[PDB]
Order: sequence, then C-alpha cells, then structure tokens
Amino acid sequence: VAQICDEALQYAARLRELEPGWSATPGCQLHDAEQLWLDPLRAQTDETFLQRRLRGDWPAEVGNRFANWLNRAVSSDSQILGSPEAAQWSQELSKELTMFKEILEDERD
Amino acid sequence: VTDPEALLLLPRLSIQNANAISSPLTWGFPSPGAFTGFVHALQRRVGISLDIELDGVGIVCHRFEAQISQPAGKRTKVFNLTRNPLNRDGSTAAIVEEGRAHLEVSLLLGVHGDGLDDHPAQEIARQVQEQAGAMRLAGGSILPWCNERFPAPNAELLMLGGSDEQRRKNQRRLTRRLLPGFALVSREALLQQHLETLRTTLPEATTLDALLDLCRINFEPWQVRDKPGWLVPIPAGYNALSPLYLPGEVRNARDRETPLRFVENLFGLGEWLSPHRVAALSDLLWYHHAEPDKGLYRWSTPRFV
Amino acid sequence: LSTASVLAFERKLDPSDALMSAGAWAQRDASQEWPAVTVREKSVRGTISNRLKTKDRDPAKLDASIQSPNLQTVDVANLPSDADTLKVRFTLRVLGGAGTPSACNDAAYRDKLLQTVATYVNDQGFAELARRYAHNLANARFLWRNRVGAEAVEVRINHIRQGEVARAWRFDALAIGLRDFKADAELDALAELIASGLSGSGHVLLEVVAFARIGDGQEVFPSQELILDKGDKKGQKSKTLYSVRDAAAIHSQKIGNALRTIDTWYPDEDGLGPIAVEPYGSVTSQGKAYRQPKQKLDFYTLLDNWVLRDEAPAVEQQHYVIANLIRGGVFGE
Amino acid sequence: LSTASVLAFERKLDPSDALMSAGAWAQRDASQEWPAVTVREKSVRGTISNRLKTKDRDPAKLDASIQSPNLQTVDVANLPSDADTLKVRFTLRVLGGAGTPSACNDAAYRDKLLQTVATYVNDQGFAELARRYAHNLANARFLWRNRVGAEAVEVRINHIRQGEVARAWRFDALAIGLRDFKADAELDALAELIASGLSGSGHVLLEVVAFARIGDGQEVFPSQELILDKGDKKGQKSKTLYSVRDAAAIHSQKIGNALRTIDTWYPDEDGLGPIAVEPYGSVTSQGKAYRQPKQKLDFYTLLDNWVLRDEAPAVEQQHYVIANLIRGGVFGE
Amino acid sequence: VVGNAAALDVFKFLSLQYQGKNLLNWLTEDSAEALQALSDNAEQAREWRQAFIGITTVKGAPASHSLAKQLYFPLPGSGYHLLAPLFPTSLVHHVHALLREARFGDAAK
RNA sequence: CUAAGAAAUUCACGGCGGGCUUGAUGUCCGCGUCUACCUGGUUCACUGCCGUGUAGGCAG
Repeated sequence: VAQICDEALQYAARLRELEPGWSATPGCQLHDAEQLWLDPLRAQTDETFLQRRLRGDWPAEVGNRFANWLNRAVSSDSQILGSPEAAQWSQELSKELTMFKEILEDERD
Repeated sequence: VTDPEALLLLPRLSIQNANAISSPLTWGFPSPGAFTGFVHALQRRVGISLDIELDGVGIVCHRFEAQISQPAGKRTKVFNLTRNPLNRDGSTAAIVEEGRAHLEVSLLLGVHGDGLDDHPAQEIARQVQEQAGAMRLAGGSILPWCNERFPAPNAELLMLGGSDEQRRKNQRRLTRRLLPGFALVSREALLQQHLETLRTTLPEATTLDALLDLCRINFEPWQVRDKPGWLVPIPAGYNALSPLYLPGEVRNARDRETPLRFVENLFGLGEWLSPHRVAALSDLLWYHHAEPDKGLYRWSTPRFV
Repeated sequence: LSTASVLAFERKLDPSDALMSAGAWAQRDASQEWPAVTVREKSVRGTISNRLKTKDRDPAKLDASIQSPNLQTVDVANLPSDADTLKVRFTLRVLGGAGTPSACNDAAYRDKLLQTVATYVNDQGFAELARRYAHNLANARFLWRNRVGAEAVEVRINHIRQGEVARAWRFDALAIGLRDFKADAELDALAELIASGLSGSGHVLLEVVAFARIGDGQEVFPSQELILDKGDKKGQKSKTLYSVRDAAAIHSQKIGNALRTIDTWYPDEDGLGPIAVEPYGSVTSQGKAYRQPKQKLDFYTLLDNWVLRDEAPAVEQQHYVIANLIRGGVFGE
Repeated sequence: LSTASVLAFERKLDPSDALMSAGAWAQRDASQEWPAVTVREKSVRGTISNRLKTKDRDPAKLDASIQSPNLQTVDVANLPSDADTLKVRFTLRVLGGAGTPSACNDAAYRDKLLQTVATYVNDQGFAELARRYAHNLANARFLWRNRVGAEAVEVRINHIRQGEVARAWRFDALAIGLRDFKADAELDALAELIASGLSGSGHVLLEVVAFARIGDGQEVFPSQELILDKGDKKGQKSKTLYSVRDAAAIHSQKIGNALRTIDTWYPDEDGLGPIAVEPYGSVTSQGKAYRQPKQKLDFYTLLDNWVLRDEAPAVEQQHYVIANLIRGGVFGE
Repeated sequence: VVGNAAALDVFKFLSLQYQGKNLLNWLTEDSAEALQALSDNAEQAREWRQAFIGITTVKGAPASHSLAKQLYFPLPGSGYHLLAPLFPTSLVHHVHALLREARFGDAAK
C-alpha cells in the first residue's frame, strides 16, 4: 500500500511536467483543490494575494482524498478486526496518511 | 567507501546514442560500471585540481526507449542499425549488429572533498556541471543544454553535516526533484538468500537469474505468483579468470604502462525502486572495488537497505 | 618510433539527432511550439517493374505474375494540410583536444604526433577547416533530400555561452551552394568562433535551426533504419522510419556526415564537389572507394610519413589528415 | 560497354496526399471550411455469390451456407446528406533536372546517359510530355471511381510561389474528355509551366482542387489499405479506408499513378486508351502487360539499346523513356 | 570453439570413442591405451597425440587485436588492470538450451 | 579513463470489386442524512481630478 502511494506520487511527478497552462478553466472545480499536488504554473492574473486560489499551499484535504481512497480501496467489514491485523489495516491506513501528509506538507510551496 | 560529506545531483542528464546491450545476455539499461567509470573519469579531470573524491553513483532512469522493432508479430525483437562506411573493395561492409538506445538519467554522487571547506558551494557545483557535458558515459554523447537547462543548476546538498531533522528534510529536499524515475539498486543479499532458500531442487548458481526474467507459476491442480518487484539480471562485475600480464608480455594493450587481464562477465540482479522506498539516499551508491587475489573485479552497492 | 597498433580518436563536431516540426512561413520566428511531424502509416500495392533476367522473360508468365502483385505497408511523414515549412533543430558541440588520441600505445609515436599537430596549429590556424565546416552549417546540407526542390531554405545559427544567445547569424542556404566554398562577412566571425573553440581549450555549443519551405502537405524524408527480414511475406517490407519523441528525426551520424563533406583535394576531378572525409575516401552515392592504396593519397600513408618518416605532404592535402582526426576513427590494422 | 548494376532516380513529379471533404455546389467558391468526409463503419451481411467447382456442392451445402452467417464490418464514407459535391485537394510540385540519376556505380555510364538526356532536351523540349501530363490534371483522372457517374467535374489549379496566387486555371473535366489529347490556349500555358519546372527554369508548386458533384448523400471512394481478413471472433473488419487527421483521403502514389497515364505508343493498340508509363507497361485492372520483353518496345530494351548500343528509339516512342525516367525507380541488376 | 578447423570429418569420427568410455580422457596425455588402440607403431600414434595435444593448445600468454574492447578497471586508490572481455559461446548456447526447452516444444504446448 | 574509441540505409509502387443481420422480453420491494458557525480577504498595497510631469481641496 505504501508502494501504491509511491506510485501515486510518481503519477503526480509525471503530471508535474506536462502542464504548461495550469490555472482556472472549464473543468477545474475539483481541480482547484485537486491542483495542490499537481501545482500548475503561476497565474499572471493573480494579485499580491495570489496565495489563495492560484498559490494554494493547503495540502490538508489531500489527506481527505487519501482517506477517501483508503475507504474505497477495500470494504472494511464490521467484524473483520478480531485479530491484531484488522484494526491494523486502519493503523496502516493512518501510516499511509501520515506519509501523505509529510509528502504534501510543502506541495504548493 | 563511506557516506559522503555532500551529495551532488544533476537533474536531467539527457544522454543520447548510448550502448544498449552492454553484456552478451541483456539489452536494456546499460551497465552500472559504465557510470562508475564515468565518475572516475570525472574525478580524474576535475578533482585533482578541485580536491574532491567520488566513489558511488545513483541511477534514477527517467525515460528509456530503444531502437528496437518487432519482426512480423513474433515473440521476439530486433535492433535498428547504422550504416558502416564502404569497404576497401567497395561493395558493402562487414555489417555488425549492436544495440543503441537513447535514455535519460540523473546521477548523484559521493564526495570526500572541500566543496564547502576551502571553496564555495555553487561555484564547485556549477563548474562540475558545466564540465560534465563534454564527455561520453555509455558510448554515447550527452545531449547538451537546451530548454532542459532551465531546472538544471543545482545545490551541493550536504549530508554529513546538519541537524538530524534537517538531515531528513535535506535528503527529501533532494527527493522532491526526483519523482517520475525509478532508481536502480542491487539485491546482493536477495541473490544470496533467494538462491539458498530455493535450493530444494538443485544447487546451481548461474540458474538464479536464468530463472527470474519469466512468469514463474505452479498453477492450480489462474493465480499469478507474487512478484516482489522487477526481477531482472544485471552485469554485476568482472571475474578475471586468467592471471595477470605485462605490457611487454601481451602486446596490443591501450597504454604500455598498465597491466592486462582477460576477463569475463558476472550476473547479479538489480531491482528497480521508487526513491521514496529507501532508507536514505547515501544507502544506494554503486561503489567499486577490485580483489586481485581472486578474479573478482566487482562493483557493488554496500548497504542497499 | 613505430605505428601505435591500438590507435583511435574521438568525435569532434558531434551533433545530435534533429527533430522535425512543421508550420507556416512568416510565423517562423515563433517556432518553439510547432507540432511534431510524426511518422504515419499507409500501404502500397506494387507491381513488377524490376529488371528481370535476360533470358527468363516468358511473355505469359509475366502476365500471370502481374495479376498477383506484391503488398507493402510502407511509412511516410507528411506535413499537415495547414503547414508550409519544416523546422530542423539539433545541438552541436566540439570537445577540444584535437590531436590527442583517446587510445595510443607508443609514447614515441604520440610524442612525434604532439609536435606534429602543435606546429600545424602554430603554423596556421584552422580557418581553412573553419570555413569548410562552416559551409556545412551555413548552407543546409544536413537536411539531405529536403534541400532539393525547396523554394526557400535557410538556416538560423545562434551560439550560446549562458542559457541565451551570445551571437546569432541568419543565412540563406541556397545562395551559397553545396559545391563552392566562399568567404563572407557574416561567416568569418563564425569561423573564428568554431576555430578557436575547436582547438584544445574546452567546449563550444551551437544550436542549428533550419527552415526548409518544402511545400504544402508534401512529404519529408526522415532517415530509415536497417532491419533483418521479418517472418511474413505480407508485412515483409515496412520502411520503418526514425522517431525520437513520437517525432520524425534524422540520425546523428547522417547529420554529422553532412558536416563532414570537406575535401575537394581528392585527385580524380573537381566535378563531384566535396565528399565525406574518410580513411580510404569512399562515397555511398558513387559506389567505389576513391584514393586507392596504390596512389599515395590514402590516410595511413600521409599520417605515417608526416609523423614517422617526417616527410611532410603539401599543405593542399594536409587538411585531409586533420579533418579525419576531427572525424576520428579506429586505426591500426 | 558495360551497364550499371545499381542505379536509381528521384521521382521528378511528386504530389501530396489528397484529403477529401464534401459540400454543396455553387457555394463551392467559399470552400475553405468544408468539413471532412469522415470514415464511419457499418455492418454488412454476406451471402453466396462465388463460383463453386462442385467438389462439395451437395443438396445441403448451399442451403446450409445461406443460413450460416458471414456477417462483416466494412468501412464506408458517405457525404453529408445535404451535400452533393466532393472536394479533393492535393498539392503537386515538380523538382527538375530530369535525367540526372541519384546513385550510380560507373562514372562512364552516367556521363553518356546525362548527355543522352541533354541531346534529347535540346533536340526537343519537354513540351509534348508536359502536355500529356497536363491532360491528366485537366481531365480529372485522379478522381478514380469518384468521377464515373458524376454529373459535373471541374478542376481549380492555382500557382503558388509565395503565399499568393500567380495564375489560375478552371478546367471543365468532362467537356474535354479522357480519350483524346487536344490542346487549348489556356491548357498550353499550364503545359508551359510544367515544361519549365521539368527543364530546370523555375521551381513550380501547384495545388489542384477537384469539385466532383455526385449527389445528395451518395458514396465516395477514397483509398483502401491492405485488408486484414484475420482469425475473427465470427465477423471482423474486411475493408478499411485511408484516414488522416479526421479526414478520409487518397494515397499520393494513386494520384501520381493517375497523373502519369501517358503512353499510347504501345504496340497492341493505340486508340483504346492511354495507360500508365512503367517498365513492361502493365495494367492491374486489364491484368496484362503491354510492351512485353518479347517485343522491343518496353523500357529495359530501349534504354540499353539507346545508351549503350547507340540506336535511336524512333522519336515517336523516345518520349516513353524520358517519362519513365521522370517516374524514377530502381534500375540495374 | 571455431578456430580454423575446416575438416569436420576428421573430428567427427573421433568423438564417439568417449561417449560411454574414457577415450575423451586421452585428449591431452597419458595415451597408453591410446597407443595400444592404434595397431601401429609409436610414429602414427605420436602424430595422433600431437593432433590431440594441439586441439586444446594453451600457451598461457595470448595475443590481442586493437578492437578487443580493452577496458580500464580502477583499483582501490591504486593503479589500473586493463580488462578485455570476450563472448562466451557455449555459455550463450547453454542459455539457448534452457530457453529453447522452455519457449516451444514441451512447455509452450 | 565507460563492451570506450568510428560510421549516409537507399531508390519507386492502384488494394479492389460485391452484400437482408434479423425475431422476441415485467427491473423488482423499503428507507431520518442530521448538529455547529462574523468573510469588515485587498471579490485589483483601490477610486474622478489643478501643468499632456507624482506636485491637491475628492462621493475619499
């Protein structure tokens, strides 16, 4: 799962070079917060307060996206945690979320 | 043989017309000994005047194509070639085949020098980066500076001196510029315990990597076995079987003041890793050593984990 | 002092494989975003137009064999229907240390060759070879078949020291020919640059951009590759072209071979123009190796009597030796 | 005297692909933005319409194989339903220097071949041969099956040297016929332009617009690739069409082949129709070869009995040898 | 190995004397049965022993050509033993034995 | 001091002619999404102006 998160980081790195025009456009609502890791080029139309919509250094909802991906990866049942590796799946998900928070601690910045 | 005073990264070492085969049993990414010789020659033409010392290399292998083609939909490949010039009789030349690839790499090294002891930082880094693009590395010329020069100037990132938490954040301040590649490290202990663990049929040694570039399965009496990565053989050193010689003993050497030994190839395997899944970036260097008591002229990655 | 029987030299003036991209004329000075002219697929139905044998003709077998033709799916690289020009862009460098071999046994032969190349440079400069290697960038010989029938082909050269143009020169490649060597005023400054960088100092870097106005939608000619035979008689021929980043490109050795057309000193005639400077100087588009070992003018004889026997050839044909030093090779028997 | 074992030529009449697009008549003048005829597909259902030699033609095989399906997927290209014309637009450029070969072995064969072509040219120009190529653009033969059953075909030919128009030509391709070669005062100017571009005096780029009206939502015939009637999962693609960037089109070799339909000098007939100039001049549709090598009158006998054996090929048929040189190909052993 | 041996019929009627016996064990020396299994004197058996002791002649010090791909290998802070690698033919055909065994015939079908 | 050192793949081509894919069909039944909240960001370190050059009383 950490290798899958590293593959997601590699996908973010591959997306981090093929974006000449990164700004608001048709189809950028979810990509306005989804453009944190996929940081586009610095928008010329931004003012001196350009660090809110085109310079958003808020990779805390990326933890929410990792939580959504962990909840949608495998359906955690209500009785599959009787052993020490069923809630340990949630512990590994928390470790992956900590690694994602450390990785996206300076994503847009 | 030690972790460096400071690292040195070169982010898009875009090279060109490389050697693909590099050994008689593979054709993909070239030998790591080519890169260790590359940095020995860089040390020879730089560090005798700038007083540094280079031991290990770091491969990341961003993108890699090969001039290969598929003949008529078979389960094989061929090579694209280059036209040799005309023979003296002037009909056609003795055409000889070799693989030629066009890859992308970025090399991080290991320094025992005065890059911030008696010289300044980006002066040393800039002179080494400016001087590196005048020499070949795998039989192929480096594609020089272009629009890829725009991220190319670098720091000279120290490791041995700093805060511990900033040791972490400096090595992952070096990881942030290294994402879409996949680093090459050896699996020497995995070679050892994966031939020794699987010795329940026969004790042969060269059958290890000869039985890994394939889909091993003992199927249902449809379940593809747990691949642990990218199992692929690499040329992992040089066994010199015959004894030493002299410049006057065996003639037709290159220089007549250095001895000659006929040598053969050696095959370990090297996994491909994303740079996130390491212990530290000083734990992945391809060093060099020679044991002339043996025949083993073998390079290695000490402490890959 | 004898011949060093492991002897070699490196490439100097070693260009890169040039990508190709197309667009319209007079939008030519904003050519950083032109689309890649990728190799595409079509398929031809052939016929029998071969020179068949002298007494195997059989005027019924010919009609029986033309009705079953051969089937080839060959490739092509057209321009788009909007495009009118062709961009050819490569990067060039000189490595310096011209006379120094990268492989030499004898420190006696190398010792003689030291002051050989040293008094050659100290006697006269490379300005002969500077203008001769500048007339394979100042015209557009490096685009090979794209030059014929082009109605306006021109090459824009610009030298960089920093990440920006130091001094740029802009040409008209069909004014000077493929045949004549003439000195200009926008050329001798380039000649001093390539000369004083081509000696042993360090490196130089030049980006070459050529605009061959080949027409509208008309095909270009990227270099193909050799293949061995494929195991089919329906997809047997394919004419596989060369691509770098999904983009039709000329090989590096061909685009450096067009640099290497220098010598008019080969003894046959001044009719063909220059050929590629080669040991035993041989042309693919002529068939046979000129400068036979019977005549004196082949390479090893000139180099040996200008180094071992110390009998210098005339300065008319001395430049051949330094030109295929700049080419480099593997020498000895 | 010997001949050459390896010899070649450039093609000197080199067209482009011809991308097709439909639209309505009489607003054809504004046809810069007509949408391309897009290759669709459809599913057809086969039947039995093939010969059976009665090795299994039982009282059950036919009325079993009728109920046995052989349904297929073909590719087809119709017009838009409110369109009745087809626009086919390619660019033609002529190189020049017609007989100077590309790569030839001997230095002795090539000089007398070049002087053979030069004594041809100052003997008589390219005028008759350029007229015979002009009657394959005025008569829009390059519309192969898109011409038959067309009510009105017309041809626009402008002349491009820069981003401009020098002269135009409007050719009613049905009033003049495919059969007879006749001269017009406006057609001989285009013959003069191709005769100057083939001589060497001035490069020439032409674009050829072809407005063949067919009918409302009818079916046009673009080019067809090599079909892969492969190992289906019960019904696969059985014909495929030549597409470009979202546009059906004709290959360049097909509208070159329709443009070099020159010779009526073949010995079997002369007025039944001209065919395309080739060595052992043959037709794929007729399934035969006119000018057998049993006869004298092909290319591979006229060439080595006019270069080597110095005999005149009877000026009536000397135009064929030069037209087959303008074709260009692989000559020699 | 190829060498220059052109007569295959002189080295094709001498190989089945060691397939099942030790007639391939007299290919270097110790030809007592190799001199008893001739029926002739010491001259003809000595000519055969010379042709057998030259079939694997090893002088110890080979020669080389300029295109033998001679490579410097760096010692640990010391000089340079230059290496000329070669192309192991029966080893590559051993790889071909295993590959042609496991590519078609048995394992593919 | 790098399986290093070194190299023109060329030339031209008609894919093409035909077609009946029909015939049928029940997507079913049920549901609690709730509680919380200052944008007085700068939704352009902004708005009309004595001298076409900042030099000012402005609804600022």
